Amino acid sequence: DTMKVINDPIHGHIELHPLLVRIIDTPQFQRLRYIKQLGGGYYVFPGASHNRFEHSLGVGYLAGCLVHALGEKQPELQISERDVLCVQIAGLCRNLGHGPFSHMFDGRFIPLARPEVKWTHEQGSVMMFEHLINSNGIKPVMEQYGLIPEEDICFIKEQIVGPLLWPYKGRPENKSFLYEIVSNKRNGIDVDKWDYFARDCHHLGIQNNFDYKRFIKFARVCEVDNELRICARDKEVGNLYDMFHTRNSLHRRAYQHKVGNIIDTMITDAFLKADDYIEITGAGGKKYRISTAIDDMEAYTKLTDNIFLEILYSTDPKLKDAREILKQIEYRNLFKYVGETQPTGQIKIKREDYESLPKEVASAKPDVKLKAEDFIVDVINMDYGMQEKNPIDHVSFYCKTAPNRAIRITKNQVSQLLPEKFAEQLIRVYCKKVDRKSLYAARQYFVQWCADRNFTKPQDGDVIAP
Amino acid sequence: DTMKVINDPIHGHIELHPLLVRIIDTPQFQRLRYIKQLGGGYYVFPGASHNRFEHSLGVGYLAGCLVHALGEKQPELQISERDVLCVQIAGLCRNLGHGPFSHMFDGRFIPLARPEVKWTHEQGSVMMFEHLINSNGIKPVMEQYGLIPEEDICFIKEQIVGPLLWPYKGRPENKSFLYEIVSNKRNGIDVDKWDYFARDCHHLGIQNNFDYKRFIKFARVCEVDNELRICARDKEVGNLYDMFHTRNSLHRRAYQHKVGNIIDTMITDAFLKADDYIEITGAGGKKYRISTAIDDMEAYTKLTDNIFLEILYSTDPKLKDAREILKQIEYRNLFKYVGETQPTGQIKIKREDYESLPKEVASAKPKVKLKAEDFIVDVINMDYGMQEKNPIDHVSFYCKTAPNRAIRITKNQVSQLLPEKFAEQLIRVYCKKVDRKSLYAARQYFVQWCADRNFTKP
Amino acid sequence: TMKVINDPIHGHIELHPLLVRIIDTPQFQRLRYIKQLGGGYYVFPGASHNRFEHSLGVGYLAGCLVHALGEKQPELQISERDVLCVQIAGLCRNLGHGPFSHMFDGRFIPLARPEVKWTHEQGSVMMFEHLINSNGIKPVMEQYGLIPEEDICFIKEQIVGPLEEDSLWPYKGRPENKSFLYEIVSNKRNGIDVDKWDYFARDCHHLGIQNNFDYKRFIKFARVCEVDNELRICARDKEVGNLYDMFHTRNSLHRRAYQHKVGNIIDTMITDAFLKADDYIEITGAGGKKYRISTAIDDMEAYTKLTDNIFLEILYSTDPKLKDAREILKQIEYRNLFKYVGETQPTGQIKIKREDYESLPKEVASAKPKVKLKAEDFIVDVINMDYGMQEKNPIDHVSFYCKTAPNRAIRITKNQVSQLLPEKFAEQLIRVYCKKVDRKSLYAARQYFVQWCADRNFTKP
Amino acid sequence: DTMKVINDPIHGHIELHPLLVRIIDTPQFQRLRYIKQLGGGYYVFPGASHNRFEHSLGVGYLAGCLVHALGEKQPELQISERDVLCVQIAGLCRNLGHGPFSHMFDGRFIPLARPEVKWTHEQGSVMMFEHLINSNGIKPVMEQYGLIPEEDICFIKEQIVGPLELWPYKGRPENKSFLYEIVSNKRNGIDVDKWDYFARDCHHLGIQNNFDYKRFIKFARVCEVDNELRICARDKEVGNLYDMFHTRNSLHRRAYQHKVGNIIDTMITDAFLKADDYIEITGAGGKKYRISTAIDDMEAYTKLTDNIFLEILYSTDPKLKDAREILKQIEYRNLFKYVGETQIKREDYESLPKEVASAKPKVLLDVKLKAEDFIVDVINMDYGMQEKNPIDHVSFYCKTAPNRAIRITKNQVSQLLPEKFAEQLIRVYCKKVDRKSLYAARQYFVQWCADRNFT
Ligand SMILES: Nc1nc2c(ncn2[C@@H]2O[C@H](COP(=O)(O)OP(=O)(O)OP(=O)(O)O)[C@@H](O)[C@H]2O)c(=O)[nH]1
Ligand SMILES: Nc1nc2c(ncn2[C@@H]2O[C@H](COP(=O)(O)OP(=O)(O)OP(=O)(O)O)[C@@H](O)[C@H]2O)c(=O)[nH]1
Ligand SMILES: Nc1ncnc2c1ncn2[C@H]1C[C@H](O)[C@@H](COP(=O)(O)OP(=O)(O)OP(=O)(O)O)O1
Ligand SMILES: Nc1ncnc2c1ncn2[C@H]1C[C@H](O)[C@@H](COP(=O)(O)OP(=O)(O)OP(=O)(O)O)O1
Ligand SMILES: Nc1ncnc2c1ncn2[C@H]1C[C@H](O)[C@@H](COP(=O)(O)OP(=O)(O)OP(=O)(O)O)O1
Ligand SMILES: Nc1ncnc2c1ncn2[C@H]1C[C@H](O)[C@@H](COP(=O)(O)OP(=O)(O)OP(=O)(O)O)O1
Ligand SMILES: [Mg+2]
Ligand SMILES: [Mg+2]
Ligand SMILES: [Mg+2]
Ligand SMILES: [Mg+2]
Repeated sequence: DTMKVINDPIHGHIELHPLLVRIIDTPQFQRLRYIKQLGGGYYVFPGASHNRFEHSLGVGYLAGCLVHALGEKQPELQISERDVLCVQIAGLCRNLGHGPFSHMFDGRFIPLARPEVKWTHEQGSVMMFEHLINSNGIKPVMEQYGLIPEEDICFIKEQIVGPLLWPYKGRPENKSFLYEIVSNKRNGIDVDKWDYFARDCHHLGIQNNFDYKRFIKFARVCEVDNELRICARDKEVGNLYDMFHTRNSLHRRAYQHKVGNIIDTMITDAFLKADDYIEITGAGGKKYRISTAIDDMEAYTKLTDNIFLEILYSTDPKLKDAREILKQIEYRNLFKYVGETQPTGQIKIKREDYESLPKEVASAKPDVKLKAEDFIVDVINMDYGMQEKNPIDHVSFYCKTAPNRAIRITKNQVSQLLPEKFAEQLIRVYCKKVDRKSLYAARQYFVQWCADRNFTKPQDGDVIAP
Repeated sequence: DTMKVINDPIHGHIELHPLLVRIIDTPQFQRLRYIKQLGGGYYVFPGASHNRFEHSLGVGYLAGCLVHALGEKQPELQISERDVLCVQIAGLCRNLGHGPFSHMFDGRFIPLARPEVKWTHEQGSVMMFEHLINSNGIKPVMEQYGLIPEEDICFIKEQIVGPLLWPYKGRPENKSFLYEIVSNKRNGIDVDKWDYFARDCHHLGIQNNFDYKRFIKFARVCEVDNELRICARDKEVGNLYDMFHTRNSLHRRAYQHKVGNIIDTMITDAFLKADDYIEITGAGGKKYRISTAIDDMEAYTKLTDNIFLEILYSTDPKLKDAREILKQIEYRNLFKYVGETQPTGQIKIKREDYESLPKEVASAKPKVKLKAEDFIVDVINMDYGMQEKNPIDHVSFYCKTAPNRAIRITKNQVSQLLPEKFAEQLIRVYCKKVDRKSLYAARQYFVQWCADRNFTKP
Repeated sequence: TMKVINDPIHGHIELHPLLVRIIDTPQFQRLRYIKQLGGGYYVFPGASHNRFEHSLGVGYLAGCLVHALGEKQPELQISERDVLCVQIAGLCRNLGHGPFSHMFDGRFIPLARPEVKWTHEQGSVMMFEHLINSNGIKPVMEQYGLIPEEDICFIKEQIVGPLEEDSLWPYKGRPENKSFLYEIVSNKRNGIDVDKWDYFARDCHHLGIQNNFDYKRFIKFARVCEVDNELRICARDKEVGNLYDMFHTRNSLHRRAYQHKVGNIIDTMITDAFLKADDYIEITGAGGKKYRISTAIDDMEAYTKLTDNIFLEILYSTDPKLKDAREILKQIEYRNLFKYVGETQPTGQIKIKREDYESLPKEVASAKPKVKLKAEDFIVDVINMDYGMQEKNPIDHVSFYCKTAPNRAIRITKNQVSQLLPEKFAEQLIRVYCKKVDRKSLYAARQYFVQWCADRNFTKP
Repeated sequence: DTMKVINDPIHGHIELHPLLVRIIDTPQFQRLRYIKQLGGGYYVFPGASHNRFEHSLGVGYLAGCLVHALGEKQPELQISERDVLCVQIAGLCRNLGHGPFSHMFDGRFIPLARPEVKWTHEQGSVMMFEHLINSNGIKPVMEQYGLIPEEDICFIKEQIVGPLELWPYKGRPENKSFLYEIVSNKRNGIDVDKWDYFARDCHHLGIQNNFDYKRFIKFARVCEVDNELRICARDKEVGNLYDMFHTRNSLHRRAYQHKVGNIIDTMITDAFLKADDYIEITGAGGKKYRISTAIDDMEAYTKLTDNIFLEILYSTDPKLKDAREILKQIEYRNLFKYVGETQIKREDYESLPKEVASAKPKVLLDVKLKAEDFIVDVINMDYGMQEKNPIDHVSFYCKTAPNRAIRITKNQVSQLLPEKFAEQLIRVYCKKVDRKSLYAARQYFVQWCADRNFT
């Protein structure tokens, strides 16, 4: 067997090695056809119909482009076809762990439904990957193409989730750079972002300001602190700052859209009210809940955006409350956006504090009185992907005149117009009562609360609260 | 009220009148979010994740663009906002009737599951539309914006499905041109095509060779045989031929892709095996089947691509056979392509004949025995949307020097490189049994059947 | 009625016959022979676009915005007269550009006529006047209901700002209740105007770079409201993040393309060649009077003939007088370019002023390194990065409205939007190049540069 | 030496080998920056500002993509880096011979100004290429990267123009025959030049874009065909190849043969004719040439670009007044006037205006017209091989037998394809623009159509 070719609108005609095809053609992978990339975003941006599946193809492709580019430019690195395939597999599979409506699931639902657990989609991707390989007889196929499953499966997992002194077992320090491609734990510059920037922009109605292809052409491996790392050409540092600007633009405009988020929130609410009643059969016929399906991959395999429609179309009276919420989404009786503010302090509102926030807004004393249950307060952390840190400080560069010498480039060396801060918090407030009287009041509470807390004046404060 | 603005990747920022928004924000319309434009095409073209919903928005928008362009250019036509809204509503709603996996449903499943009925998605769109309006109190909202429901609802239905002498009740002969926008029964040149060309191309990675915005700018209404018709500028005729060429390119490459079609076929097969066991709740809690959900719009409202997953994820042993078929799709163990005939010019084989064809192939005795149930026979039409007729012969044009005089332009006036024929047919045959022995036999039956019928080719 | 033109950025554009009449003149068609990005084309092969097509785009977008406002707000009393005047101003604001666009007013004129104060905007106004007067356009304007005296003043004002002192309303062409009309083509209050929108889209299309700001969205959300007794265009409050993105895009385009090191050195070499050819090239102006490249700006009939063509005239000449200028252009073709020596790190604000630029090569040559080159051997390029208003934040000069009170204008400060935004809105850096390309000359130039950086207390290699 | 990277809007970031850069950075190549791809088309489609230069980069790039794809897929073909570079050079350089306003120059101006000569831009590309190599010391550079100049220069020329004087090629043997199919495919016209211009012209014109061209590369394979190794396409792809020529024809109808774009090319031609004697272009040894004779000396030709247009427009010399007036009429949009169209051989074209003037119409006329007053434009629409179907000259392979080449006939593909692959229209224009002259021109035209038949 040789290559399948797939026409992707973002990347064009992509060639896939038969081993990759084998992996793709499984229930575990094809599942991703039923999970929207942007979850509730589709309910705001009608072009955002794309699912995780096509995004995963893009990531595997780009991973392969980068590893190949490096091997061609730098034969001395001894990159093998085995390495290439392992990297591509990791790129293809890093999204395997996503649940219904993507980041809604691990960002909102699981934290509320299982506050005791620490779960991320990455962990899910690793478990789902195991289940995919084991269930479908992929290990012998891997061997048939020269992979060594013990080492390589560990390598692939490590590329997705990080380690399970050099903390990695799958490859040695002299292949360290291979771990920088798919999910770059040092600085977040990886092929996953490059695909989603291009793909989301295409579907969204926007065009990305950073070119992934250019970055691949200027990438080189250099020694950095006794590690072989991928470095970028010095010239490119402005582009990297642009990259994270784009990322942040995309968060502002789409991923954290005020209405997209409230729809994600309403879905989450509905999943919570349904969690006790929906049964998902896992291994050996054992029954799981939406919140526990993450403990068994056979059950998880069946957990997709379909759960939304299962609730919407149900007749069971136990689900009436969950069903009503989803019905309100369809009529567009959503909760109403009241305003946004930020903390002025460097200390951030912590996850445990979130719950108390509606009570606080209702407490504020500026026709109708409003209760805490009437308000929704959404805390959004916006940053450059590494909390307070500047990821560019964690990038190595090289100059044209000395390609092998890795260097750091500080923010002040690039521009004084860059951010002084790399992380912030936005508080959005919504009201569940939608009549004009309730809204006007909600506005008053909000502005008063912002003044009480010493938060930033909402942009429309003069108008909504004179 | 003021307009909602929606960012569409194909058309950019689109303004929607509140009455349209009211119609959109209903279970009946939002349903379209869960029906893929290209059905099983997504399983071949990974970018084709788009659903009927966004396409419907595009169609409504373009309908509005055209009606507005005409009203602005030609005040004498007396086009009202009422007309504009009715046209937009019809554009928004002409895809309402589509079922799971779009053309799979009315093209494959319903013909096999209810051969007695004559159902098209257009008829479904009309029934859905009625249900949408009645269920959601839209009529008073229509009146609030100056529409007259009895006439206008009839007008909207007529725009989608044709007439229910001047055969139309919704508008008189002096507004005839309004019927040419959304679903053009004279020649197929309408806004539905323009949206899907652009949108499908964007998602597929293919190119649209026809510029719809241009066509709108050069469109004019002129008197043609005592009717006021939309006419195109004379020099646009080459573009109209290109438009149908593009349509046909899109059919060859994507809509009738061999593997996209076989996946639609396998899905159909699974729906058939599940039809007796899946329940869809309709009005009053009554339970419907997949094949009968078309009789109750409350049940039809919930019939979407979701059924696929409901079968895939079931544990009921009665559904094991349907579930297995879908599982085979996931492993890529598909029904196998046996062969196709070379194209013949006739468009000989008619829709009613399709059902008998597998029996026929099985009947062939060539030089492992197979039954009719083992074969699938797919009749593929390539034409210019009006069977043997050239649709451009049914288009009126005007010249720059005499904008009010409508004229005809014949094929020979345009180019000798154009088609001599406007319709053709191919037959593809597939086998449900996938084991080498079964395949070899299927090939024999196929070749023999081709010889018996006087068709040709591998 | 209308001509239709297919533009790749905007699609099929309709033009009113008066506009067509203006376009179909030597003065306007001239713009076909002036590259948008000058020497950028020698770095970005897609950047073949000329000012002409950009101008059509600007006129179109001007018309889109004025129409959108008039449709949404009949109470503003926007007339077809106003629409046409705005479109004319949009079409014509690039008329004054010289060969290789910003090279000409940014580099060549300052070196060739240091005594003169000349900008392309001022050129646009003069060229506009010459276009109308030379081609009998005034009667055509009157035929479509324009009143030339008021409207020509209005059009000029829209391009260059007030022609006429403390102060309140400084414009004559339209009153305060039409103030918003001045915000469309060349927005002197904050730089948010249709010129940027077209060039963002067009430059990105040709460059292969990407625009992060959507102009058409901004038009749909734009509304006029009363602000300090003026009727001003206001943006929807939630669009403020997009406006910040717009200035980010602008700056991305400067960094990547408009101030590309090699694009700039190629502009410099062209400038040098024009300087060496200035005495020999003759351009016939009014009455047969002969002008030079540097004096063609004094007569619009001569200026009309001054385009990128001059480059090729010099390149393909055989006249021995032009040998020096020709050699420079030939070095461009062989890619034997003036050599990049180094640049400083950015320093906040725009400390070095335009007037100071000329002294800088003398200064670098004056530096005495511990380990010989003249001022004429060096080129020193001052590069400004800002938000288009020196040290000011342009968004502080934007009015907004909220959904719940569309008629009430408000201000939104930076800290209301994001803490990730710039603390500073302007910065500068200095690049140095050497005209002598041999290794010995280069090594020396590096020494002078490093020494000069140490002397001045600057930073970086 | 490493690669230069160039950002091209059509193809993205392109890598160029230093030898290619050395060829590009010459007066002979850079000249192409000053020649518009679509000539007078820019005066109708304002986005069509693109020049031959950027198109040439694209062609060199796509040539390299194809040759590399084949070498990677089929190691047994023994494709060397030498071959790759020679192919890329040929792709870069096949447009070198184009004159002012591209096809206007060899299609209109040279036939009218030097009817005795037989000149095409391809021949020009070969001569210019020789001049570029010899003038700039490129031969030693070629050797420095492993080329053998005598063979490889011949090979490059052959790729552009065909055989110079059984296997008729000297540059490569029969077992590398497929290499000759990449840059300028004389068998069927399917080559990288078309792929670039489709994408690029569409991007600039404002027609929409596709990637089918990269698709064709992925499915291309070399197979034995009649004892030659030829590039074959996957059977599946035959519909796409038909689409390719449909697109080509769409582009001709809409843009390349636009009625007004052509009349502008015609007016530019007319102006060049009236200026030909007065413009001097210095060639080798200081010898002076004309616009029409610059094609005899590559040093002079090097300097012949769209610039000539402006040189005429901006002149004050009274000898150039007639040429300058025509160009001025272009700017005021007072164009030669379209008289009509009617639905044969190249040699006949020049006699056609004389013939239309000879026609004696019945009608009483305000003015008599001469041959010099008429322009007659013969417009060929075809599939690039006159009457032949180029797909009949394409070899295909099937998935199950990749090494066996086969033919696929038109009737195997679709009955909706053209019955004819070539057609002609005649357009007539009048240089005199007053109403009296126009009315008369109409009469002559209609009468001429009746006289010739084909009314
Ligand atoms: N007039 C004019 N048209 C241009 C220009 N650039 C591109 N075009 C396009 O060229 C097309 C053809 O030129 P027209 O001036 O319309 O020529 P025509 O159609 O022969 O003459 P009309 O009968 O006046 O329309 C126009 O419709 C425009 O879309 C320009 O600078 N001036
Ligand atoms: N050499 C060359 N580069 C071009 C041309 N057109 C566009 N370019 C691009 O412009 C950039 C110009 O820089 P170079 O010629 O490399 O100039 P430089 O970087 O100072 O010189 P190097 O040190 O050789 O890189 C290149 O990297 C190309 O991407 C051309 O005609 N010749
Ligand atoms: N003509 C086309 N243009 C663009 N994309 C196409 C075209 N035909 C098919 N595609 C898309 C659908 C798929 O994503 C990809 C490959 O499809 P296709 O080439 O038809 O392969 P296939 O696997 O169906 O055929 P085979 O196995 O016979 O090679 O290209
Ligand atoms: N910055 C942006 N750029 C591009 N598209 C956007 C941007 N912001 C939102 N969109 C998209 C999402 C929707 O399809 C459409 C309208 O969104 P938006 O203006 O955010 O409306 P909204 O209904 O949330 O706000 P409001 O009701 O306050 O006007 O535009
Ligand atoms: N089929 C087409 N598709 C896309 N663009 C086109 C097409 N035909 C022409 N154009 C472009 C070129 C111009 O910029 C614009 C208008 O051209 P076009 O309509 O052909 O000529 P014209 O408008 O001068 O004819 P007329 O004056 O007779 O109306 O559209
Ligand atoms: N940030 C960018 N984004 C997109 N294109 C760019 C960018 N910077 C430059 N380009 C374009 C212009 C050129 O066509 C091509 C290469 O330019 P660039 O990388 O700046 O090389 P250079 O030759 O100027 O630098 P060096 O020789 O130092 O590598 O890419
Ligand atoms: Mg296949
Ligand atoms: Mg809203
Ligand atoms: Mg015209
Ligand atoms: Mg360089």
